[PDB]
Amino acid sequence: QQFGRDVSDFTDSVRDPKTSEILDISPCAFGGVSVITPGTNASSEVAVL
Amino acid sequence: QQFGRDVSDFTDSVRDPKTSEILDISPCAFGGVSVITPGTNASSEVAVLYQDVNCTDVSTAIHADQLTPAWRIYSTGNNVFQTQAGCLIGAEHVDTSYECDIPIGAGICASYHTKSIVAYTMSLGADSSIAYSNNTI
Amino acid sequence: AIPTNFSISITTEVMPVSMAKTSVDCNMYICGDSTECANLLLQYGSFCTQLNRALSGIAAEQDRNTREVFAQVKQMYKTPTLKYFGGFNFSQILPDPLKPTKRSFIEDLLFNKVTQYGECLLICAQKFNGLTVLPPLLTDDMIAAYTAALVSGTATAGWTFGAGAALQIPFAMQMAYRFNGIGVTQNVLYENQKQIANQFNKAISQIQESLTTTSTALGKLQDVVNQNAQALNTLVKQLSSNFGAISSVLNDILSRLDPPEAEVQIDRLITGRLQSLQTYVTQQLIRAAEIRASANLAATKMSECVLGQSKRVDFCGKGYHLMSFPQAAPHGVVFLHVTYVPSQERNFTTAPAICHEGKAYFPREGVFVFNGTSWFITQRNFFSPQIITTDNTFVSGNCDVVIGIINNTVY
Amino acid sequence: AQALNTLVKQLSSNFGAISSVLNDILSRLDPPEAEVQIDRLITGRLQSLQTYVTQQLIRAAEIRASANLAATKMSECVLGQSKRVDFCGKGYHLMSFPQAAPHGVVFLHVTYVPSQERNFTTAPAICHEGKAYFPREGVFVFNGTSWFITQRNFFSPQIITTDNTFVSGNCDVVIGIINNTVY
Ligand SMILES: *[C@@H]1O[C@H](CO)[C@@H](O[C@@H]2O[C@H](CO)[C@@H](O[C@@H]3O[C@H](CO)[C@@H](O)[C@H](O[C@H]4O[C@H](CO)[C@@H](O)[C@H](O)[C@@H]4O)[C@@H]3O)[C@H](O)[C@H]2NC(C)=O)[C@H](O)[C@H]1NC(C)=O
Ligand SMILES: *[C@@H]1O[C@H](CO)[C@@H](O[C@@H]2O[C@H](CO)[C@@H](O[C@@H]3O[C@H](CO)[C@@H](O)[C@H](O)[C@@H]3O)[C@H](O)[C@H]2NC(C)=O)[C@H](O)[C@H]1NC(C)=O
Ligand SMILES: *[C@@H]1O[C@H](CO)[C@@H](O[C@@H]2O[C@H](CO)[C@@H](O[C@@H]3O[C@H](CO)[C@@H](O)[C@H](O)[C@@H]3O)[C@H](O)[C@H]2NC(C)=O)[C@H](O)[C@H]1NC(C)=O
Ligand SMILES: *[C@@H]1O[C@H](CO)[C@@H](O[C@@H]2O[C@H](CO)[C@@H](O)[C@H](O)[C@H]2NC(C)=O)[C@H](O)[C@H]1NC(C)=O
Ligand SMILES: *[C@@H]1O[C@H](CO)[C@@H](O[C@@H]2O[C@H](CO)[C@@H](O)[C@H](O)[C@H]2NC(C)=O)[C@H](O)[C@H]1NC(C)=O
Ligand SMILES: *[C@@H]1O[C@H](CO)[C@@H](O[C@@H]2O[C@H](CO)[C@@H](O)[C@H](O)[C@H]2NC(C)=O)[C@H](O)[C@H]1NC(C)=O
Ligand SMILES: *[C@@H]1O[C@H](CO)[C@@H](O)[C@H](O)[C@H]1NC(C)=O
Ligand SMILES: *[C@@H]1O[C@H](CO)[C@@H](O)[C@H](O)[C@H]1NC(C)=O
Ligand SMILES: *[C@@H]1O[C@H](CO)[C@@H](O)[C@H](O)[C@H]1NC(C)=O
Ligand SMILES: *[C@@H]1O[C@H](CO)[C@@H](O)[C@H](O)[C@H]1NC(C)=O
Ligand SMILES: *[C@@H]1O[C@H](CO)[C@@H](O)[C@H](O)[C@H]1NC(C)=O
Ligand SMILES: *[C@@H]1O[C@H](CO)[C@@H](O)[C@H](O)[C@H]1NC(C)=O
Ligand SMILES: *[C@@H]1O[C@H](CO)[C@@H](O)[C@H](O)[C@H]1NC(C)=O
Repeated sequence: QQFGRDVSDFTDSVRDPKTSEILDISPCAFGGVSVITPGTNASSEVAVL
Repeated sequence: QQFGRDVSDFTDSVRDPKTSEILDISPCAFGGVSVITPGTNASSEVAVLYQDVNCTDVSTAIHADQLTPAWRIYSTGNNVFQTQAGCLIGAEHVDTSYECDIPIGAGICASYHTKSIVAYTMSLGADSSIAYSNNTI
Repeated sequence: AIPTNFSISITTEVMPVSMAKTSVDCNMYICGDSTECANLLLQYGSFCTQLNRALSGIAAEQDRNTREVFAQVKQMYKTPTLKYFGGFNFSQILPDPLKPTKRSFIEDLLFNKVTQYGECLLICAQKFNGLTVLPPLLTDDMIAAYTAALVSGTATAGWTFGAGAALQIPFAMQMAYRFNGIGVTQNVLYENQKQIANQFNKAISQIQESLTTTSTALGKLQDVVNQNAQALNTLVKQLSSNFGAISSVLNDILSRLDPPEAEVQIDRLITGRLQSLQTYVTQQLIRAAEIRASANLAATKMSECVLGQSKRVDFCGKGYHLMSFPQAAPHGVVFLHVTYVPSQERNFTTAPAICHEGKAYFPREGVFVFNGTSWFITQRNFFSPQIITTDNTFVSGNCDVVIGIINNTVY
Repeated sequence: AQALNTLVKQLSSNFGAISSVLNDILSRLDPPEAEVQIDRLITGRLQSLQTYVTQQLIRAAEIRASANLAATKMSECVLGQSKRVDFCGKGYHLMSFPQAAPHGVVFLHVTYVPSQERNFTTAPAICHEGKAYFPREGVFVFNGTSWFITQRNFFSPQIITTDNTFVSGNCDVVIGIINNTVY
């Protein structure tokens, strides 16, 4: 065996082709952003999530 | 007029090109398949339901090996009973009534008694009568 | 303004609780029995796995709606022999055992004013279109049996049948307690028990002649059939759409044209018919969410209105409801409404209290009505001169805290 | 869950395009040819995506039926006492204990159930000294010994006095008037 899959068809972990160490793969980051504001009336600073 | 069509728009009747005999064209029989099982912890036998079909053609095509799908190890056991839902094949017809456990349709339910899978008509509930007694409560 | 003389009449309420369950095999709807369509079909993906999970999920819920409305009953009580309960003529409502129908006289006229796809009714025939309409779980004889055990058992047990064990009661003892619900005394039933019974006997006779003569009081049950008819025929006529191919025929495109001319126009008519199949699946899934609403108006008007008596205004009968009658019907429920409609009021003078001993005298029930001659206590649903005594009125405070007290005496 | 496994398994579909991985379409095909085969994969992955929204959108309104049930069946049944027919259990509801469930609620309704019944002979009216007499609440109960009054949920005798007797109207009109002595 050389590389692992998850329940999907994505290869989530592989073995090193040179030094045979088995390495996870992680989807570096993603996600949404939301804007937490007090309203532009009372303020003009925001806070992102 | 060469041929006929139905209330839909495919042809179901034809005058014969060779000998002019007025024919009908019904499509071939088909439908869905259910499987009636009592549970793997319960047993390992099943009885299948073939939906919306005539038992004349279905019981024929099993022995003549004309069904797609076809099973590796299966036989009817000569238990073919026509409901309005279709030809229940593999369960034992019983003439009594009970409560419904696994439905089929048209007033027929099936369950797992003495063990084997049996089929019957539903009983709507307990039977009773109330006297209309003119002075009694 | 308080009445003295009322009416009892019958109002028909009509609801549907189920529509016709269908199912669709893809390989005869989509492919039309061609081979290469199925070769093209397995490259889209197993999407007909999910499109028979949906039309099974609806078809398994037309069994519950038929079962949650009617199968509230624990014990199937027999039809009693005499159908004449103190002048109450229950002949047309319970089924007549002389007919080979297992149906009452009402239900036979209901079927005869209401009165393309494969079906096995026995003669089983298939259609070229892969449209089947499977029969329901409960046949109409079982539906006409839960109807009959809801009018046999309630004629002999009343609200106890919905309360608990179906305890016996005379039906004249029954209706009198249903006058006790609407704040109306036992003497309104028993004194008037002749023409109470004889309006209700002719109120059933109205519904006969109203339904022998005409229709369209069953318009809701007609439209449940009509929305079945359109959504099948729209699913039928979109077979004949070209969708950019040279024809809508998958076997002409198969056989007549080139094999490069085929797969271009095979792949058009599948993607056309596939998302025309999904539009049908979605619009059944919305239309089966209105039935699930209007089968819960029936599973509460057969809980609350048929078993109990309802304290809810303009809910299962205009005016004050007394008893409810379920019926069977093609795809749905037809209710009948024994309603209390007061009438023929006259003007009466009211006043808040009595000034005697310099103290105010507060009623427990109703008003104080001046006769023109006399003061007395009544209720506002029928004229009832009950005279002011020592315990149907009580006391707190002196006079003239009420504006317009009576210089009277608590007798 | 099976809405999502519908959605994940439709990644691996080819949708009639050349392949189901974009780094195998862009690899083999050259960018004039690849970008038309990517478009049939994008549109295939959008039309299963928007359908997932609509199947979530109908099943969202299947719950607002059941969330306006539970908003009532807590704020009429725990927070009061229900006077309706088989709302909150079967019988005569007394209390209700709501629990908390994953993605739902759990109620504990306590009902009052009548039991242990016995016949007698009834009567709607008493002829006492020229009048017909009527019950205020209850029926005229005769257990073979005497005539008395009880309520329709529990059998307990009440002496027929004009305290609890609806005194109105003359004798010998009403159906079923029984000659007794009202005290
Ligand atoms: C499933 O398929 C089978 C066969 O494919 C089918 O069984 C057939 O049923 C028909 C009736 O439905 C039978 O036909 C009858 O046969 C008898 C004896 O041969 C005749 O006397 C009958 O004539 C009477 O009926 C005619 C039409 O109603 C009248 O015009 C006439 O005057 C007579 O009154 C009639 O021809 C046939 O014999 C069987 N065949 C077999 C092999 O069983 C079955 O009905 C199908 N079931 C479903 C649900 O589709
Ligand atoms: C109070 O309301 C009731 C019903 O709404 C009225 O009863 C009706 O009384 C009339 C008499 O004026 C009845 O007509 C007679 O009926 C008998 C039947 O035996 C018939 O033989 C006579 O020739 C005559 O037609 C009428 O039938 C009756 N209604 C019903 C439904 O039976 C009553 O008059 C009302 N009282 C007042 C003060 O308005
Ligand atoms: C309770 O209601 C029923 C209605 O279901 C009443 O039955 C009806 O009775 C009348 C009187 O006999 C029937 O009229 C006669 O019918 C015979 C039958 O053929 C006919 O020969 C006569 O010329 C006449 O038309 C009527 O048909 C009948 N209704 C039904 C549906 O059968 C019944 O009388 C009522 N109860 C009482 C005590 O009145
Ligand atoms: C009850 O009172 C109302 C008004 O107090 C009466 O209605 C009036 O009747 C007279 C005839 O007597 C008319 O001239 C008026 O125009 C009516 N007024 C209104 C507002 O309708 C009514 O007739 C009385 N009914 C009874 C039974 O006493
Ligand atoms: C019927 O009910 C009455 C009460 O309403 C019962 O009468 C009492 O019975 C007890 C026990 O036998 C006696 O000690 C009392 O003196 C009775 N009181 C009266 C007023 O009769 C009676 O027992 C009941 N009938 C039966 C068969 O139990
Ligand atoms: C209950 O009491 C009434 C009292 O009115 C009885 O009515 C009497 O009936 C008899 C014959 O049955 C007549 O001779 C009397 O003239 C009636 N009384 C009056 C005041 O006229 C009634 O019969 C009694 N119940 C039973 C079943 O006998
Ligand atoms: C390649 O050679 C290095 C040393 O030169 C060794 O550490 C490594 O394991 C080798 N890898 C393979 C795949 O042979
Ligand atoms: C804007 O903010 C002020 C105070 O900061 C407040 O009085 C006013 O009502 C707000 N108006 C709107 C439209 O938000
Ligand atoms: C199988 O059913 C029996 C019935 O009582 C039960 O006791 C048993 O635990 C079940 N098997 C498993 C693995 O749970
Ligand atoms: C019921 O009782 C009333 C009065 O006692 C009587 O007129 C009627 O005939 C009785 N009916 C039956 C069926 O016994
Ligand atoms: C009420 O008035 C009517 C007619 O004015 C009269 O016949 C009746 O006896 C009176 N009743 C009382 C209790 O005063
Ligand atoms: C009732 O009597 C009191 C005390 O005499 C008096 O003040 C009042 O005016 C009287 N009511 C009317 C309507 O005159
Ligand atoms: C009540 O009466 C009915 C018929 O009158 C009888 O069948 C039943 O056994 C009786 N039950 C009791 C508890 O007396």
